[PDB]
Amino acid sequence: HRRTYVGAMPGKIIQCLKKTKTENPLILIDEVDKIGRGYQGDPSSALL
Amino acid sequence: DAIEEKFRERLKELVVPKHVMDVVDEELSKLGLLDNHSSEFNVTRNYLD
Repeated sequence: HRRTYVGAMPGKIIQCLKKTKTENPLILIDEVDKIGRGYQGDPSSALL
Repeated sequence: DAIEEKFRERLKELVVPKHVMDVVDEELSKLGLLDNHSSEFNVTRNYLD
């Protein structure tokens, strides 16, 4: 989130980068096929 | 206003339309009044950014 919203925390990716502590881990997106394409903001655009 | 300087100084060269210039003027007037910790202040700060 923007960090001006109440309760904002960084996106999932930053947590994985924080966790693996290397710049080049092996991210594994799982189960891409059934991603939720709704009116509330389609993540599938975000993946591009 | 120091933080907005990075905007103002640019504005000296790339002309500010009189509409846009007045709008940033009243926002510049409001911005100093606002409390440092209101979530509305961070929101209007990001908006003005």
